[PDB]
Amino acid sequence: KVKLFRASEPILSVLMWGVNHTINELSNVPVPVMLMPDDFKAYSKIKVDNHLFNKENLPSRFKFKEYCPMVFRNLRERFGIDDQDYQNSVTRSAPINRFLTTYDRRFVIKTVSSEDVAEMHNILKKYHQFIVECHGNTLLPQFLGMYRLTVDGVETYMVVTRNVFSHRLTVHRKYDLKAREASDKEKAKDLPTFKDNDFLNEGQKHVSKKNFLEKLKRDVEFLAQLKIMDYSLLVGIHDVDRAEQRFFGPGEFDPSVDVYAMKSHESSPKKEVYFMAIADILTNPEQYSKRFNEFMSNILT
Amino acid sequence: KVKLFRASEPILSVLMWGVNHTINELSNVPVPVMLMPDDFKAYSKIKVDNHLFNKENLPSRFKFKEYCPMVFRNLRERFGIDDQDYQNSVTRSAPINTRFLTTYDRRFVIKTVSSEDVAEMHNILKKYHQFIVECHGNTLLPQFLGMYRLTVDGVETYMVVTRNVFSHRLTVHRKYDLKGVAREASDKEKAKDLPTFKDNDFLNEGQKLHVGEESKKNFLEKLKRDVEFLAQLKIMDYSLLVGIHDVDRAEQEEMEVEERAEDGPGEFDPSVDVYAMKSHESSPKKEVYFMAIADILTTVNPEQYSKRFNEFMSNILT
Ligand SMILES: Nc1ncnc2c1ncn2[C@@H]1O[C@H](COP(=O)(O)O)[C@@H](O)[C@H]1O
Ligand SMILES: Nc1ncnc2c1ncn2[C@@H]1O[C@H](COP(=O)(O)O)[C@@H](O)[C@H]1O
Ligand SMILES: Nc1ncnc2c1ncn2[C@@H]1O[C@H](COP(=O)(O)O)[C@@H](O)[C@H]1O
Ligand SMILES: Nc1ncnc2c1ncn2[C@@H]1O[C@H](COP(=O)(O)O)[C@@H](O)[C@H]1O
Repeated sequence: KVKLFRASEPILSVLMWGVNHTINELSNVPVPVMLMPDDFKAYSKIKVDNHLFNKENLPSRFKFKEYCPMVFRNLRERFGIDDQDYQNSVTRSAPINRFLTTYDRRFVIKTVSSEDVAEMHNILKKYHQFIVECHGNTLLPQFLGMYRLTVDGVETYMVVTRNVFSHRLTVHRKYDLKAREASDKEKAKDLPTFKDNDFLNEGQKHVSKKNFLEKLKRDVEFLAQLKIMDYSLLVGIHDVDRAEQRFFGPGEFDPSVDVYAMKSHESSPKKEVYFMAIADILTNPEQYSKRFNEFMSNILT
Repeated sequence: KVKLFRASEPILSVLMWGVNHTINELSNVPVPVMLMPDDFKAYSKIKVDNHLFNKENLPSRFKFKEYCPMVFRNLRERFGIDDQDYQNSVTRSAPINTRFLTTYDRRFVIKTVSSEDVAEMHNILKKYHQFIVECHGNTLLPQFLGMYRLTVDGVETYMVVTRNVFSHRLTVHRKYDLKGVAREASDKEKAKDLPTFKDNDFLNEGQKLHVGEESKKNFLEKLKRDVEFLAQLKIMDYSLLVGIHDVDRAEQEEMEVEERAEDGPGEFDPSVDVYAMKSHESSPKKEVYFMAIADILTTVNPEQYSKRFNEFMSNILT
């Protein structure tokens, strides 16, 4: 129960130290009756300078900045994520291999750019109000936190989302969906990221579609009102039988944790679990929406 | 469980914030087999800028420095203080009293000190530690628990935290400060409810502390080690702080206190009230005393001061 912050790179240690520090600080901050406009222009900044102290895993000097901590904490709640669990997932052991997941595979940690953080600030109020209005049920990425790490004078920005894939069920094939297809090198990768054409070709498909579609619609409409585009539908495929070849039954999962998961219908060829959510809304659009919205509807049932 | 760090002076809020913050970080830092020489030049430093966030009680901007945290954690241990207890006394509720504070539960004293004071702590720290080791924590000396530097509105403030020389429960009805010439309470001092009396008062009122022979010896043996140690460090002009608790007077005071509301006695855990001594079963009055050396930090010398200081107290007791 002693949290060393041991990690491969020091920046990951700082991240671990950071999430720990801020989540603890928040536990002393009252949950407010509503977010306020300043909450969206707020930050926490902490600077550490430790001389001859506690430098076994942490750098002696580093900065850690959390953007809009009241907003992201509310988002956490609206996504049904407990702060202490969020903290544990980041903090209990180093994140694993810019794109990481927490060791328990529940949360993804993505390095991003100055402008991305700008774009997020740009959409945050609306994104929030929408998560409110849609009562949390949505295929959009779920933003759990956003941070700036300063290590060795270098700034690094990170965004934490909920993993689209199960944290336990092994994924057997990945499709990026918006003309485009998979490259040789990639087609020669342990887990290849296929694209639209490799899908219609593979005749790949089997369900929920009614509620997935009415959900996905509202989303893309939202992304249009924000004049965003060029984003994909990440689709995951877990082949139950394959995985099979004191128990953890095949195709078994906690829908409250693997939030994007749907089991295959009865009349489905091979028993599968699907993972689907919208990814990368951060960086004709009004048409991208209607186009995207239908290319997807043709991959269900 | 929510701690708001509510306190009159933002400085106090920050003190609470800092003791809290540092104690938790220490909890994630393994306990070493021994202290290393660097631990005595070590420090932590944290600077906070909280923009439009979390400002009910804390300033948006402040700095907290803890000197030699490894050494002070270990000192706490040697003194039988648990870090959670310590943390809780500082943070559960604001310190009471700026220059001279007690934690809300009266376990710990927090005093503002000068930069010189802080420098003198470093000078003497390696030796003071060693001494605390070889006397097993058994000492009339001030028991140092933490040293800190707070920055609020660009203004730096140094603080040293000690264990209270007095009981955290038992009332003091009379205190003294003793050195060993021409010392006594001013006419202004006496005007206070709890006047701080001095050497010629203690003598001119013919006071004696009746602790009995077994205690008197155990006490003078401590004093002897402590004051010599203080000699070798060339340290001078420290006082013996003397508090007196009148058991019967207190029991009546308690009674009166309940009667107001409506409309054991002389007992102390020697592991908490560490300087306290029961009066001999043959004293004229039922009393508890508290005696400790105070002001180690800041015409003869140290060797003489130790000898003199020593022989005075020796007489104070029976
Ligand atoms: N395992 C994952 N869980 C959640 N999101 C992911 C995952 N892998 C990739 N993404 C998102 O998908 C985008 C990249 O997908 P791709 O480059 O098509 O593999 C990035 O914005 C990621 O945030
Ligand atoms: N490691 C140290 N050793 C000796 N003196 C120190 C040390 N650190 C600080 N001091 C003294 O403490 C006072 C205030 O220190 P600070 O404000 O931390 O720089 C100054 O008189 C310093 O010289
Ligand atoms: N209860 C106490 N515990 C520890 N030190 C004290 C206590 N009361 C006073 N002092 C210190 O003893 C010296 C004389 O304090 P005073 O009672 O104001 O004369 C000063 O160094 C005070 O900071
Ligand atoms: N048992 C007692 N011992 C000593 N003084 C008392 C006692 N009871 C009352 N007194 C004092 O007599 C006065 C009247 O007390 P009270 O009975 O509370 O009005 C007060 O000064 C009390 O302090």
